[PDB]
Amino acid sequence: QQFGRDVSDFTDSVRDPKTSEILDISPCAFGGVSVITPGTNASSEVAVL
Amino acid sequence: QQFGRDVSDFTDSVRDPKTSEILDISPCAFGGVSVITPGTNASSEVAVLYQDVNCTDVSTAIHADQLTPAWRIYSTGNNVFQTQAGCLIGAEHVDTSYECDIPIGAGICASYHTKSIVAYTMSLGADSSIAYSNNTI
Amino acid sequence: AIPTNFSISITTEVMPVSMAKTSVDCNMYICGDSTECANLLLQYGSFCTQLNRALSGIAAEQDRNTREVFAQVKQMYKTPTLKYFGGFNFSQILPDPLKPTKRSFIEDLLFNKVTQYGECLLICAQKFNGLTVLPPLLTDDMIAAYTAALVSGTATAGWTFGAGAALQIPFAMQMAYRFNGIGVTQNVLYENQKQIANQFNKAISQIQESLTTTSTALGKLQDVVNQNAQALNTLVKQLSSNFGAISSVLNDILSRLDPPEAEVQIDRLITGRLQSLQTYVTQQLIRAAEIRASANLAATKMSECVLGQSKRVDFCGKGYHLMSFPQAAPHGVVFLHVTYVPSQERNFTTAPAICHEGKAYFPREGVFVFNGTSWFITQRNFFSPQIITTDNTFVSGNCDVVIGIINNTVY
Amino acid sequence: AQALNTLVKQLSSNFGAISSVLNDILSRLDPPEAEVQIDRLITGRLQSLQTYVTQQLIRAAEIRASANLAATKMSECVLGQSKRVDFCGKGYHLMSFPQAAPHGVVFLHVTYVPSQERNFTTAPAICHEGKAYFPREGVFVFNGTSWFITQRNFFSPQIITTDNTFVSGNCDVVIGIINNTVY
Ligand SMILES: *[C@@H]1O[C@H](CO)[C@@H](O[C@@H]2O[C@H](CO)[C@@H](O[C@@H]3O[C@H](CO)[C@@H](O)[C@H](O[C@H]4O[C@H](CO)[C@@H](O)[C@H](O)[C@@H]4O)[C@@H]3O)[C@H](O)[C@H]2NC(C)=O)[C@H](O)[C@H]1NC(C)=O
Ligand SMILES: *[C@@H]1O[C@H](CO)[C@@H](O[C@@H]2O[C@H](CO)[C@@H](O[C@@H]3O[C@H](CO)[C@@H](O)[C@H](O)[C@@H]3O)[C@H](O)[C@H]2NC(C)=O)[C@H](O)[C@H]1NC(C)=O
Ligand SMILES: *[C@@H]1O[C@H](CO)[C@@H](O[C@@H]2O[C@H](CO)[C@@H](O[C@@H]3O[C@H](CO)[C@@H](O)[C@H](O)[C@@H]3O)[C@H](O)[C@H]2NC(C)=O)[C@H](O)[C@H]1NC(C)=O
Ligand SMILES: *[C@@H]1O[C@H](CO)[C@@H](O[C@@H]2O[C@H](CO)[C@@H](O)[C@H](O)[C@H]2NC(C)=O)[C@H](O)[C@H]1NC(C)=O
Ligand SMILES: *[C@@H]1O[C@H](CO)[C@@H](O[C@@H]2O[C@H](CO)[C@@H](O)[C@H](O)[C@H]2NC(C)=O)[C@H](O)[C@H]1NC(C)=O
Ligand SMILES: *[C@@H]1O[C@H](CO)[C@@H](O[C@@H]2O[C@H](CO)[C@@H](O)[C@H](O)[C@H]2NC(C)=O)[C@H](O)[C@H]1NC(C)=O
Ligand SMILES: *[C@@H]1O[C@H](CO)[C@@H](O)[C@H](O)[C@H]1NC(C)=O
Ligand SMILES: *[C@@H]1O[C@H](CO)[C@@H](O)[C@H](O)[C@H]1NC(C)=O
Ligand SMILES: *[C@@H]1O[C@H](CO)[C@@H](O)[C@H](O)[C@H]1NC(C)=O
Ligand SMILES: *[C@@H]1O[C@H](CO)[C@@H](O)[C@H](O)[C@H]1NC(C)=O
Ligand SMILES: *[C@@H]1O[C@H](CO)[C@@H](O)[C@H](O)[C@H]1NC(C)=O
Ligand SMILES: *[C@@H]1O[C@H](CO)[C@@H](O)[C@H](O)[C@H]1NC(C)=O
Ligand SMILES: *[C@@H]1O[C@H](CO)[C@@H](O)[C@H](O)[C@H]1NC(C)=O
Repeated sequence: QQFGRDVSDFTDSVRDPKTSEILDISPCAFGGVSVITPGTNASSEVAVL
Repeated sequence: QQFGRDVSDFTDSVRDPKTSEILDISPCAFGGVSVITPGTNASSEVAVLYQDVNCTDVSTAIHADQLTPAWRIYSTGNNVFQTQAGCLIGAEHVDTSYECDIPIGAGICASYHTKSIVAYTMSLGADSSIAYSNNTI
Repeated sequence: AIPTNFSISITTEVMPVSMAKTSVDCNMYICGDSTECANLLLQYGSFCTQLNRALSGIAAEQDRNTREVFAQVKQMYKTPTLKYFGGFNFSQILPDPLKPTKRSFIEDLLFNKVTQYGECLLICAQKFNGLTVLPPLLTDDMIAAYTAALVSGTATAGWTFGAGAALQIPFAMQMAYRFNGIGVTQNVLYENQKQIANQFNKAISQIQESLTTTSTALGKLQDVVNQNAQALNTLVKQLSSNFGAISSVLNDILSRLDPPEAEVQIDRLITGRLQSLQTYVTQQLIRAAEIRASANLAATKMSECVLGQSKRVDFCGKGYHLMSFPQAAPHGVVFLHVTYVPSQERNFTTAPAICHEGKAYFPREGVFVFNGTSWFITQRNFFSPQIITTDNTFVSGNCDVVIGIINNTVY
Repeated sequence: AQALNTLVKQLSSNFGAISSVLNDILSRLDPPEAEVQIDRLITGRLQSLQTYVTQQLIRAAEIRASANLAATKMSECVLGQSKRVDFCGKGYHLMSFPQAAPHGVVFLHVTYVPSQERNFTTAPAICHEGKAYFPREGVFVFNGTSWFITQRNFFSPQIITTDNTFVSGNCDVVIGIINNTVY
């Protein structure tokens, strides 16, 4: 065996082709952003999530 | 007029090109398949339901090996009973009534008694009568 | 303004609780029995796995709606022999055992004013279109049996049948307690028990002649059939759409044209018919969410209105409801409404209290009505001169805290 | 869950395009040819995506039926006492204990159930000294010994006095008037 899959068809972990160490793969980051504001009336600073 | 069509728009009747005999064209029989099982912890036998079909053609095509799908190890056991839902094949017809456990349709339910899978008509509930007694409560 | 003389009449309420369950095999709807369509079909993906999970999920819920409305009953009580309960003529409502129908006289006229796809009714025939309409779980004889055990058992047990064990009661003892619900005394039933019974006997006779003569009081049950008819025929006529191919025929495109001319126009008519199949699946899934609403108006008007008596205004009968009658019907429920409609009021003078001993005298029930001659206590649903005594009125405070007290005496 | 496994398994579909991985379409095909085969994969992955929204959108309104049930069946049944027919259990509801469930609620309704019944002979009216007499609440109960009054949920005798007797109207009109002595 050389590389692992998850329940999907994505290869989530592989073995090193040179030094045979088995390495996870992680989807570096993603996600949404939301804007937490007090309203532009009372303020003009925001806070992102 | 060469041929006929139905209330839909495919042809179901034809005058014969060779000998002019007025024919009908019904499509071939088909439908869905259910499987009636009592549970793997319960047993390992099943009885299948073939939906919306005539038992004349279905019981024929099993022995003549004309069904797609076809099973590796299966036989009817000569238990073919026509409901309005279709030809229940593999369960034992019983003439009594009970409560419904696994439905089929048209007033027929099936369950797992003495063990084997049996089929019957539903009983709507307990039977009773109330006297209309003119002075009694 | 308080009445003295009322009416009892019958109002028909009509609801549907189920529509016709269908199912669709893809390989005869989509492919039309061609081979290469199925070769093209397995490259889209197993999407007909999910499109028979949906039309099974609806078809398994037309069994519950038929079962949650009617199968509230624990014990199937027999039809009693005499159908004449103190002048109450229950002949047309319970089924007549002389007919080979297992149906009452009402239900036979209901079927005869209401009165393309494969079906096995026995003669089983298939259609070229892969449209089947499977029969329901409960046949109409079982539906006409839960109807009959809801009018046999309630004629002999009343609200106890919905309360608990179906305890016996005379039906004249029954209706009198249903006058006790609407704040109306036992003497309104028993004194008037002749023409109470004889309006209700002719109120059933109205519904006969109203339904022998005409229709369209069953318009809701007609439209449940009509929305079945359109959504099948729209699913039928979109077979004949070209969708950019040279024809809508998958076997002409198969056989007549080139094999490069085929797969271009095979792949058009599948993607056309596939998302025309999904539009049908979605619009059944919305239309089966209105039935699930209007089968819960029936599973509460057969809980609350048929078993109990309802304290809810303009809910299962205009005016004050007394008893409810379920019926069977093609795809749905037809209710009948024994309603209390007061009438023929006259003007009466009211006043808040009595000034005697310099103290105010507060009623427990109703008003104080001046006769023109006399003061007395009544209720506002029928004229009832009950005279002011020592315990149907009580006391707190002196006079003239009420504006317009009576210089009277608590007798 | 099976809405999502519908959605994940439709990644691996080819949708009639050349392949189901974009780094195998862009690899083999050259960018004039690849970008038309990517478009049939994008549109295939959008039309299963928007359908997932609509199947979530109908099943969202299947719950607002059941969330306006539970908003009532807590704020009429725990927070009061229900006077309706088989709302909150079967019988005569007394209390209700709501629990908390994953993605739902759990109620504990306590009902009052009548039991242990016995016949007698009834009567709607008493002829006492020229009048017909009527019950205020209850029926005229005769257990073979005497005539008395009880309520329709529990059998307990009440002496027929004009305290609890609806005194109105003359004798010998009403159906079923029984000659007794009202005290
Ligand atoms: C499933 O398929 C089978 C066969 O494919 C089918 O069984 C057939 O049923 C028909 C009736 O439905 C039978 O036909 C009858 O046969 C008898 C004896 O041969 C005749 O006397 C009958 O004539 C009477 O009926 C005619 C039409 O109603 C009248 O015009 C006439 O005057 C007579 O009154 C009639 O021809 C046939 O014999 C069987 N065949 C077999 C092999 O069983 C079955 O009905 C199908 N079931 C479903 C649900 O589709
Ligand atoms: C109070 O309301 C009731 C019903 O709404 C009225 O009863 C009706 O009384 C009339 C008499 O004026 C009845 O007509 C007679 O009926 C008998 C039947 O035996 C018939 O033989 C006579 O020739 C005559 O037609 C009428 O039938 C009756 N209604 C019903 C439904 O039976 C009553 O008059 C009302 N009282 C007042 C003060 O308005
Ligand atoms: C309770 O209601 C029923 C209605 O279901 C009443 O039955 C009806 O009775 C009348 C009187 O006999 C029937 O009229 C006669 O019918 C015979 C039958 O053929 C006919 O020969 C006569 O010329 C006449 O038309 C009527 O048909 C009948 N209704 C039904 C549906 O059968 C019944 O009388 C009522 N109860 C009482 C005590 O009145
Ligand atoms: C009850 O009172 C109302 C008004 O107090 C009466 O209605 C009036 O009747 C007279 C005839 O007597 C008319 O001239 C008026 O125009 C009516 N007024 C209104 C507002 O309708 C009514 O007739 C009385 N009914 C009874 C039974 O006493
Ligand atoms: C019927 O009910 C009455 C009460 O309403 C019962 O009468 C009492 O019975 C007890 C026990 O036998 C006696 O000690 C009392 O003196 C009775 N009181 C009266 C007023 O009769 C009676 O027992 C009941 N009938 C039966 C068969 O139990
Ligand atoms: C209950 O009491 C009434 C009292 O009115 C009885 O009515 C009497 O009936 C008899 C014959 O049955 C007549 O001779 C009397 O003239 C009636 N009384 C009056 C005041 O006229 C009634 O019969 C009694 N119940 C039973 C079943 O006998
Ligand atoms: C390649 O050679 C290095 C040393 O030169 C060794 O550490 C490594 O394991 C080798 N890898 C393979 C795949 O042979
Ligand atoms: C804007 O903010 C002020 C105070 O900061 C407040 O009085 C006013 O009502 C707000 N108006 C709107 C439209 O938000
Ligand atoms: C199988 O059913 C029996 C019935 O009582 C039960 O006791 C048993 O635990 C079940 N098997 C498993 C693995 O749970
Ligand atoms: C019921 O009782 C009333 C009065 O006692 C009587 O007129 C009627 O005939 C009785 N009916 C039956 C069926 O016994
Ligand atoms: C009420 O008035 C009517 C007619 O004015 C009269 O016949 C009746 O006896 C009176 N009743 C009382 C209790 O005063
Ligand atoms: C009732 O009597 C009191 C005390 O005499 C008096 O003040 C009042 O005016 C009287 N009511 C009317 C309507 O005159
Ligand atoms: C009540 O009466 C009915 C018929 O009158 C009888 O069948 C039943 O056994 C009786 N039950 C009791 C508890 O007396």
